[PDB]
Amino acid sequence: SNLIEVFVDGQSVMVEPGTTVLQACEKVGMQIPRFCYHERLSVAGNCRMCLVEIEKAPKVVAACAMPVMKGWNILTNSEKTKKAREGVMEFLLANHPLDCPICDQGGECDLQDQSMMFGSDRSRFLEGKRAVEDKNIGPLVKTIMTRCIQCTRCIRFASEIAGVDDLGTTGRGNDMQVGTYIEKMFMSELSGNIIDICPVGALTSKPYAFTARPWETRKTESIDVMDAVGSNIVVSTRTGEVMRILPRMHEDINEEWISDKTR
Amino acid sequence: KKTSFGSLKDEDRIFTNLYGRHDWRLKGAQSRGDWYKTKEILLKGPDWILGEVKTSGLRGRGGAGFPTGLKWSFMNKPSDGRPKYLVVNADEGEPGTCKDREIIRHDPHKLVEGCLVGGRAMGARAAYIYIRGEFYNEASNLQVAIREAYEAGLIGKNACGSGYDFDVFVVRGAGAYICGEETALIESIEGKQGKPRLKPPFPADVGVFGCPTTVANVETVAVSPTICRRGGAWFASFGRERNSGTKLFNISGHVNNPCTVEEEMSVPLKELIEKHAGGVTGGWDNLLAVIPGGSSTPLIPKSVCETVLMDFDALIQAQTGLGTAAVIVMDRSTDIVKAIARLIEFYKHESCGQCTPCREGVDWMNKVMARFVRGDARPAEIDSLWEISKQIEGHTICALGDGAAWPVQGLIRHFRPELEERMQQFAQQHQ
Amino acid sequence: PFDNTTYKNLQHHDYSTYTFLDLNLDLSKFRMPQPSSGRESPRH
Amino acid sequence: ALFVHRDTPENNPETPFDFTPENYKRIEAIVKNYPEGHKAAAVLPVLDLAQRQNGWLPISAMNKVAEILQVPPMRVYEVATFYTMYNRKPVGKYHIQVCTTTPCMLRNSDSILEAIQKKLGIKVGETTPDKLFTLIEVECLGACVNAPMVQINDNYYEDLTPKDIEEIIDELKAGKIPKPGPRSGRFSCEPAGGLTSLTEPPKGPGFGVQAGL
Ligand SMILES: Cc1cc2nc3c(=O)[nH]c(=O)nc-3n(C[C@H](O)[C@H](O)[C@H](O)COP(=O)(O)O)c2cc1C
Ligand code: SF4
Ligand code: SF4
Ligand code: SF4
Ligand code: FES
Ligand code: FES
Ligand SMILES: [K+]
Repeated sequence: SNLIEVFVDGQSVMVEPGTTVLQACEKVGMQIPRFCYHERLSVAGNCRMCLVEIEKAPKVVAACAMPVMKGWNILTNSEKTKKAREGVMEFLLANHPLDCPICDQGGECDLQDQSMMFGSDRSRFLEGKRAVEDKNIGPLVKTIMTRCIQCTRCIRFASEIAGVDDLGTTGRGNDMQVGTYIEKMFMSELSGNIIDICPVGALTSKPYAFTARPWETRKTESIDVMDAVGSNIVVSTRTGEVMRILPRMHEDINEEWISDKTR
Repeated sequence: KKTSFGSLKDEDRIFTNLYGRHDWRLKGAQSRGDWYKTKEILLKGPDWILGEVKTSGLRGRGGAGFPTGLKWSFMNKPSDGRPKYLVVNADEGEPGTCKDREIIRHDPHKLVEGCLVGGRAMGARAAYIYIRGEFYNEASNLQVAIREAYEAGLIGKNACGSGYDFDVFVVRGAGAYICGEETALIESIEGKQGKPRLKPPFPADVGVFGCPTTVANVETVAVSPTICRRGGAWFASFGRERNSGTKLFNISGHVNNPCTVEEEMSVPLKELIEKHAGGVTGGWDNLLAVIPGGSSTPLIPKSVCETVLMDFDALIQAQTGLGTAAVIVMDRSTDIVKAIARLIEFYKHESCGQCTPCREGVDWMNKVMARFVRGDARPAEIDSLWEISKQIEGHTICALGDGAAWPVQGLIRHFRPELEERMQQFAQQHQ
Repeated sequence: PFDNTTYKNLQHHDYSTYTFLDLNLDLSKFRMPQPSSGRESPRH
Repeated sequence: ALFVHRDTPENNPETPFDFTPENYKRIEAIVKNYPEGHKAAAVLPVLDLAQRQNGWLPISAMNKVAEILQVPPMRVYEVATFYTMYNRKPVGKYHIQVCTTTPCMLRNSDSILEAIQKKLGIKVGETTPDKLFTLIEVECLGACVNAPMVQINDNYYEDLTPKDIEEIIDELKAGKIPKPGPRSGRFSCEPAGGLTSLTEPPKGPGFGVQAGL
């Protein structure tokens, strides 16, 4: 009744009002790149990887945050769009550390993969990089914060999902740092989930550290028995051994989270 | 029509205590024509006031230059149950800009009256004046001026006797240029890091405390009572069409007599410097470049400065902008690359860090510009720096990112031979 | 007598550390009652 | 210049801080400036008040503000480390702040920096052994037409020369209060050597008012 017509690369699609440009693209099976946007977290709009051209609009818009307008044509693959992604990826990687061989994210990293699909294939950055001190937040999550890309997913998850207002940003500018400021442990029953939603190897599982690589694991979709919720899980194994536990999306049970005992 | 502009007369100057030579407290302000027939203005209704502002042609004096009557009329709508507010932007952080400082401390009652008149136009119940924390003495002048108005019945309950309740709160900043950005200012009032918001929603829908808000510059609001008294047509008789009224100018840098002065819009840049600032240091022929509208605007070389006018449309054609109208003058003794490198260093220290192209890009531009100052680079890097600035521009959340790119582009656009020469000197020295 | 030769903004030479907040405290008796969002805070 | 806190003997959650009764009344007025349900808006002014009473912000002071306003301590830490006017290390009795952005740089603010460093025997970012003066560079202070200028505590001192700044430091060491403002001929921002505008008597009430009011 109140659905409005929008176009994704000229293909009409009917969407409810309030739907964002990113959600409109999803309806035609196009996944806009993203780093800060998580569909279960509050909208942030700070990574700028989702910038997309609207036909006849001279300014690219943040797809994750911009509501669609009737008759808008979203050019998900225009040169204007592709150049925006390349520029943002170049900034994201300017100070990122050359850590892939020693970084646990390697092989299942959104920064690696989107650099492959949407970024340039080389660097023109001729300066020294930023280096950040790591911060101890407990025995479950290891922090290598020089890898952080300041997406604030962890802050929003801790505040909104876990109900713990302990994570934040200190300083400002290029020196802005995610952390707790003081020496504090993020020991919530849902804390381990921030490993999953951190797109990079800034936050990783301490127990899992260094033991495997994503491509060599076998995924057994199973159920958790650590409580009576029955959270859907993926049991990662390799060469006959259990390597780790991951959440499995179930909207009506655990969504995409598991408890730390489950994990 | 009028073809030449400038030579404004004291009879037609809005800010008559610009230099603090007269009493700044209520008694002086009244004798100079402030608070006169404020009740009549308020009882003529918002639609009349917005029409006066609409017809005056007033454009935002904070930097963006958006037409004011149109912008203020977004608040002209029925209330949905939330309070409505007018936030006054007294952050005054743009390097080269100090015009708002003189209004606040020497003509505070014009601002306080402007708050009430503009607040009535929008239907707001109060005004928060966000003044940078480094202006402690000016902020104390304003609170003194606000106390007098409360004690005279000019604000508060039944303000001026119009049956309209209006409060004027002063809230101080704590050191951040980014809190001059409209939405970053709002987050600062709410007690957060001064990080801008994405738009939509626009502040007129969801602003301070989540309520309909209009952010207006101090100068934009301070002239509003006078436009209502003397009429929009009187204000529109000044400056080129679409570039109406009288503007405050700050001439700083390499002039003989740096000063703040009120001059008609569309005055020539050359006349403005010679007439009021005493001319460029070492003679007009000793001029190298001018930053015409604050650090965020690209510079222009002497050749353009010869004939350019000072208004929004004239300076856009010279590939720059009027900005805050802060004129920074550089004579031929200036190390131009060093001067622009220092501004990029400023944006580096002021970036809120929220969004990727500015958090990483501006710091990258700063590191490159530092090497350009010494010539420790290669000519191919100049085109790389131009491309990098274009990746920041138009891709960031707020316009600080654009404001960091534009100075770099201006330097490359007009002084590329200077950049290459410096690299030639560095290369041949280490050769 | 009209005198355009003397600076008349010399009060701030005598302002101190609490002048701004003392004035804010003084103004508190003039303000309209604040509006309410209906809860103590967003965390309630 | 670090944005992490490490507890030390003179800066830990047990460091004694608390507002005086006089400041608790000022805090009440600050909170009344904002709608009920949005008390977090008072974080900046109340944090600044704690620094005015104490001179700087120990972590205990940040926690005290958080407790008073019922705001998570991290949200107070975020504000304290974002805004540059908050001192998270003890500073000197006189915090000299020299503007070095381009408009002040063009008027030889470097000489002002030299004069302060030569006279005080310290470098930018340091404090004197007597803990009287702390010196830092800052960005534009909104007084560019009066460059070169510096801010000491709440006061601006403008149109400076190496001599003028050296005198101000003498006045501060001796315990005197140097009057703020330009140290040249002029009083504020008017052109030197005579006004070029605003020389006529100001017009009185009702001048040029449009018909119909
Ligand atoms: C980084 C940045 C700093 C700004 N600083 C100020 C400022 O100090 N004062 C001001 O009036 N506007 C400033 N602005 C512009 C405001 O965002 C906004 O456009 C303006 O306050 C609106 O008021 P106006 O329409 O009356 O001009 C700044 C913008 C940016 C991007
Ligand atoms: S986070 Fe991704 S891109 Fe960065 S080092 Fe680890 S695997 Fe490589
Ligand atoms: S630690 Fe990870 S999730 Fe948190 S802001 Fe950095 S990149 Fe984002
Ligand atoms: S452009 Fe810079 S100042 Fe503006 S929101 Fe982005 S990071 Fe912050
Ligand atoms: S995904 Fe939209 S800006 Fe990050
Ligand atoms: S550049 Fe120094 S006060 Fe503005
Ligand atoms: K991760």
